[PDB]
Amino acid sequence: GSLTEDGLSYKEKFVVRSYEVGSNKTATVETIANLLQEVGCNHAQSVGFSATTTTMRKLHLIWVTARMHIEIYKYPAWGDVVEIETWCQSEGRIGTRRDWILKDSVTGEVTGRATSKWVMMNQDTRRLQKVSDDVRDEYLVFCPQEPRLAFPEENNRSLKKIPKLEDPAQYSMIGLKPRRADLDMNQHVNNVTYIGWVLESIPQEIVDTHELQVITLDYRRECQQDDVVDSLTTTTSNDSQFLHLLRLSGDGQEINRGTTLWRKK
Amino acid sequence: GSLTEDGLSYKEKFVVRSYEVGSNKTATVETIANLLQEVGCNHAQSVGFSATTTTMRKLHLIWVTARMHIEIYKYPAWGDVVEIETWCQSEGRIGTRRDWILKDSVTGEVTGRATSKWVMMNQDTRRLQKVSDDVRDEYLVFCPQEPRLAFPEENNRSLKKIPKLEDPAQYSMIGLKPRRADLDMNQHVNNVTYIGWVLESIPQEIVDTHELQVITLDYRRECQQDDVVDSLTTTTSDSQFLHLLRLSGDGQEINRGTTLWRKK
Ligand SMILES: Cn1cc(N)c(C(=O)NC2CCC2)n1
Ligand SMILES: Cn1cc(N)c(C(=O)NC2CCC2)n1
Repeated sequence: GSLTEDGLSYKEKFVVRSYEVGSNKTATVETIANLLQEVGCNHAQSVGFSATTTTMRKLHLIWVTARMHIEIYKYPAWGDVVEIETWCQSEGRIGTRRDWILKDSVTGEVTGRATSKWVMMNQDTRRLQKVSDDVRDEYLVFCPQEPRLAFPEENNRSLKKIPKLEDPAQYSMIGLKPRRADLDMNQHVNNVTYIGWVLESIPQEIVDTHELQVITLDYRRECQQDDVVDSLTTTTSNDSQFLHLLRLSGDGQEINRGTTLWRKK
Repeated sequence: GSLTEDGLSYKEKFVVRSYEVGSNKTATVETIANLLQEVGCNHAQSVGFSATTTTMRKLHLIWVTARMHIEIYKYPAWGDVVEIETWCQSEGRIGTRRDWILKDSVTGEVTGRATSKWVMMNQDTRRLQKVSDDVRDEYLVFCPQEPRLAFPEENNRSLKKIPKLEDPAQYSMIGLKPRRADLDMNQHVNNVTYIGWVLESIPQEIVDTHELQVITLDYRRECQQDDVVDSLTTTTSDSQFLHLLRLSGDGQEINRGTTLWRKK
C-alpha cells in the first residue's frame, strides 16, 4: 500500500484468501472489517504514528471506536483483488471520523464503503473527553480540509439513532466468549469480534438465502477477556431488517447495539 | 505466489497483518497455520484442482487432516514478509503428506517448518479408505519422486505416538463453540480452530513468559457447528504439555496433542 499523491489518504490492494470466504465463496463481512482495520493501521504508520499523537501519549489518551457503519454492494470472491482507500477527518471537538471506499481492482467500481466515529478516551480511567486544541492541530495536517465523506447523502443510514432491543428477543445466541485469537496486540477484544458476535443471533436460514447489505454498530462498552456475551436479535421489517443487542451474560450490561439490512439473493 | 522452476513445489510471500499478531507484536501460531493452509490452496489451484483428483470427485472422496506438526524458531513480526514453500508427497496407500518451510524474506533463513498427514475419506459416510492406484497416479505427477522431507531426522518429534490425557486435567477451558468465522466455505469447522481451542487451556502465565516452539495435533473427529468442546491440559515436563479436546456432552474425543514452550 501507499499514500495518494496529495498525502491526504492511503490505498491498499488485498487478494482475498481461501479461509477468508463463506459458503458463497465470497469474503465475509468480518474479512472486510479486518481489511478496513488493516488499511487504517498502515495509513497511520505511513504518516508517522503508533494512532496516538505526541500529546496523546503524554496524557495517556487513546482513540476508541464509538460507531461503525458498513455498506457492501458486492462481496469480493476468493482470488479477487480488492482496493481500499481510507482517510481521516476532524469532527470538531467530538472526535475523528474515518472513511473507506472498497473497489474491484479489475473494473475499478465501488463495491462497498464504510464510515467510523472515533472518540477520545483516557487509557487508564476510561473517561471520554473532547478533542483539545493542541491535539486537534497535530492530526489536522494528515486530513483533507474540505469535507470528504464516503456517505454524503442528506439522510444516509450511517447517522440514524439506534433503539434498544426489548425483551424478549426473537432470536438469541447465548454464552459467547472471546479466545486468544479474538484479542489484539494490547490484549483487548478486537472490534471485529463484536460484528461476528452480533451476527451469531441471525438465523442460519437468513444467512443462506440473503446477502448482508448494511450493518451499523454502536460500541458502548468493551468486553473483557474473561467476560461472557449474549447476542439478541429481532426482525423489524425483498429486504429484511434486524435490531441487535450484545450484553454481558451476568448483569445484562449493554456492550453493543445495532441494525442490519439483508437482501434476497 | 508461484510454482518453482520444476513445478514440484509452490512458494508465496505474506506481509504479516496488524490483527494477525499477539502481545509480543509477532504472528500467532494460528496466523502461521492460516498461512500454511492458504499456500496449500494456492499450490492446489496452480496445478489444476478444485485437492480432489478426477477419480476422487466421481467417488465422492476427500482429503482430511489426520495429523499436523509445526515447529517455529522465530515468529515473523507485524510488517515483516514471510516466504513459505510447500510441496506434497505420497506415502503409499496410507495417504498423503504435505510439508512447509517458513523463511524470513530479508535474511532467507528458515524461521519455521511444518508437516501434515492427510488420509482419504468418503465425504458422505465419513469412512476412511486406503489410497488405491489410478488416483495414486493422477496426483503423483505433481510430487517429487525422491523423498523431500521438511523433518528428515531419524526419530523426530512429528512421528511420536501421543498418549490420551487422564482425568483430572491440570488446566481446562470449558464451553468452547465455533462461530461462523470459524467455519470454512463448506460450513465445516476450520482445522486451525482446533489449534486455537487446544491452546485455550494453557494458562495465560505460560503464554506471557514462554514462546510456543512445537505443536503436534492429532485430528480424531470433526466438531459440528452446533457442538460444544472442552479443552484439557496437563504439564508433563522448557515446558511440555499433553492436550485433549472432547465434546462437552458424551466426552467423545475429537483431538489430542502436545506442545513445547521455551522461556523468553
Ligand atoms: C484499532 N483499530 C484500528 C483500526 N483501523 C480499526 C478499525 O477500523 N476497526 C473497525 C471495526 C470494524 C473495523 N480499529
Ligand atoms: C483445507 N486445507 C487446505 C490446506 N492446505 C489445509 C491445511 O494445510 N491445514 C492445516 C491445519 C492448519 C494447517 N487445509
